[PDB]
Amino acid sequence: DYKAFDPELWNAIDAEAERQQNNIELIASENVVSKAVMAAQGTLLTNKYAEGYPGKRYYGGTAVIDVVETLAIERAKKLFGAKFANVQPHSGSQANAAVYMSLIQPGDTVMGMDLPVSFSGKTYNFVSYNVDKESELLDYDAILAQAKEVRPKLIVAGASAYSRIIDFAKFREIADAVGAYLMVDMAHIAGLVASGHHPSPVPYAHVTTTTTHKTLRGPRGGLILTDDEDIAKKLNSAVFPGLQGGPLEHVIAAKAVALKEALDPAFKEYGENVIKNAAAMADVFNQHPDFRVISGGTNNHLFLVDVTKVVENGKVAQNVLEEVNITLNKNSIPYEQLSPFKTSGIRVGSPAITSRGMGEAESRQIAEWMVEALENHDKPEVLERIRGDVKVLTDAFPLY
Amino acid sequence: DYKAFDPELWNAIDAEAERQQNNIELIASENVVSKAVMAAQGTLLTNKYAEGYPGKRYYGGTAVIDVVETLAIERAKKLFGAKFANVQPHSGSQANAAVYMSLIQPGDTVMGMDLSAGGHLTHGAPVSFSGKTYNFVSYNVDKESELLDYDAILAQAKEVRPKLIVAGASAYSRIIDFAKFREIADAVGAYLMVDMAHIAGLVASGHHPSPVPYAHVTTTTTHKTLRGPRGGLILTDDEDIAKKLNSAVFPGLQGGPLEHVIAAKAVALKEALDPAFKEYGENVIKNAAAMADVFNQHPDFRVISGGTNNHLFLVDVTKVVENGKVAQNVLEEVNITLNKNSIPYEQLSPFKTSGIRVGSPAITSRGMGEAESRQIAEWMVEALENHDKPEVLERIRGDVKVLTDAFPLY
Ligand SMILES: C[As](C)(=O)[O-]
Ligand SMILES: C[As](C)(=O)[O-]
Ligand code: NA
Repeated sequence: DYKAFDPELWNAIDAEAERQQNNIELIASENVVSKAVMAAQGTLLTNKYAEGYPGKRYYGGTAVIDVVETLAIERAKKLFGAKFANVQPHSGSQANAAVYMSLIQPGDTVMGMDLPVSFSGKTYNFVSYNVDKESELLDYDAILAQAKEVRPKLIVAGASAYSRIIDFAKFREIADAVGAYLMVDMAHIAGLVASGHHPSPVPYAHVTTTTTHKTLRGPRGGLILTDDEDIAKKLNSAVFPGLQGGPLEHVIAAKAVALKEALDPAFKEYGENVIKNAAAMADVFNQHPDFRVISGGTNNHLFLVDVTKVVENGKVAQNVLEEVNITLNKNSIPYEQLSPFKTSGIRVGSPAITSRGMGEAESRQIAEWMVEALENHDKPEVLERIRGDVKVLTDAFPLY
Repeated sequence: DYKAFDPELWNAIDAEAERQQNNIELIASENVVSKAVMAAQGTLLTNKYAEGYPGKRYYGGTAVIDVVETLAIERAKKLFGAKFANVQPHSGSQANAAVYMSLIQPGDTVMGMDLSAGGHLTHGAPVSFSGKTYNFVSYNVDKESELLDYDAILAQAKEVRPKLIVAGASAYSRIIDFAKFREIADAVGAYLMVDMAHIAGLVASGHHPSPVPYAHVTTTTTHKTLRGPRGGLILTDDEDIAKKLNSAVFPGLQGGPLEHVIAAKAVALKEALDPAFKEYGENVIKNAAAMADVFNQHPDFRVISGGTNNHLFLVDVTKVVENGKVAQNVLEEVNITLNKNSIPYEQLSPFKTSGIRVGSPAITSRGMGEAESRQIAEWMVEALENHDKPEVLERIRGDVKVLTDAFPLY
């Protein structure tokens, strides 16, 4: 009965389990992990610190830990079709940083989308590309022309708010045309890569990185993939001892569990439902005349909506929707005119509601509420009614 | 019944539980966390991503997370007597990075306790646009006493002119005088940082003088002697420094924090505020000193500095086996894990070393007392004396099993 020793803490945990149950989570980077992933991170593997890699540990006592890590490695390789995997990065940003350390020098130019900078932002010269102004799509010819001016040593593809399929073969063609490495950060789409709904970057990127959380639905953490053995060896040294000490083996256990879950046929259905639910919500905004969806829609788990014909800015929209138990985030839109603190947009995502079992009917309802709530932002008695309706829905879809 | 879905992973967890049961853990940085700490880490807090600090988050949905994180902050402040605490650093190396970014500039000179007197091993040093990190200049212990000589450290600091002096060690066995370190830093115009990661649990238990009133910034891991989850913590009494630290940690180094791990930090911090934690710290101190005594008395082994006042010590094994690496492999044959380790003025190559490092926290957390600790060190002596005799190693291994069986891990 450990909970009796510390009630303030353990009651706050029940309060969060309750809050999550009454919230509609549309933050596009969020998800809902399995009990098995949680339990894996809650094991006594946290007691064992195991510097180095399997079969090449500094300290002894690591034969079992080597089995666990090898499982995560093999499942990652299998799931994403790569020859080399490193499951030790503590986060997606550590994973990226290792790639920078292994391929380019301090001071080199890196081009990336809509700026994957994190703590590396002062070590390298990051230069941003985004989308064409009219189509709001990637324009590979403009990106090539930009890369010919800037001459990056490394190009990064991947973004946290682009709704459309990325053509990784074209990124690699661009990279090869100016002699740059390609890295892809698939953090946001990794689960859709794993489900088959997004084309894989693995055959085209020199190195691919990802978080294990987000669409892949695992624990917080990183992963790096490559087909090139000389690069693998640099990556492994950059992660340890370059950036990190010993790995979090209990989190690696949880990566294993999540990777197995993503190898299951059922994960393909989840990814289909993610695609469908996002599409359904985007359709509600597309139909309405006072909301515009960026690029006109989505082929992935998210979209951006320009809300400025109905409320002043994306920050206001986020606050209003919090009133009705719906969380999401404000988000700059392409060629954003407003202030980075205000923005003209919101970003809406489907993975978390999909993981609690909601389908297209529910998704469409949720977006009706959003429209309604936003249209009546100044009418607290309306907000309260939507809130009541939201509660009926959350009650019908238990979180665990 | 999730384990039925993945027996290969879940059978491996069971095997590691049993392996820990059968092992005597003497790695000085290891410990055994409570069931509550593990459970906390294994909560649904992992689903909530909350950039910013409590009451100042970017996204909504963060009211309960704020309570959890404020609990950790308040407990850390209360346990360590600090005016400001940041519990978001994902690791001890990050907490250290934040400190460097907040107080000094790339290329500045930093004096720190060398990698063998008993010093750390800097992972993730932040890198400038021109490729500079910091000019690390190390100080040592005195060659004859193997103690810190504060006059020689002052004299060095006057020649070298560091901007930052770092104190704290992964292998020094004696009490550090943090007031003197502060005095030396003030004398040459440097900041003092203390990385208390190894001794934090002893700081918390009253058994090691606190650095907190003397360091401009104190860092630690939440694991090791403090016996919590993997992660970091930064303490300061200066509000202007606190503000820089907080920005360096987020968005400078990290995104959003690991709120489930922060929950586990709150758990551990409360365990450590408990009066029983002071008994744990006493036992830690006693168990280490009992092991060191076996080595002191034996004529073919020498304890660095002649003994210990904390959780660990080093032994020169070179009269008995060729190097610390051999010693480490030999002991593994008997179900005892420790690490090789350089000793002050080490003559052997860093991959061999003259020494082993032994620690008491993990045996203490299993309930072992002085008699057990003494028995363990006699076994090590014997194992090492008979390194080339597998029948003797086998027999010691069988006696280790009787002990481990009598002191269940969980
Ligand atoms: C800034 As994010 C982790 O919500 O894409
Ligand atoms: C570098 As260590 C965590 O074994 O003292
Ligand atoms: Na529309």
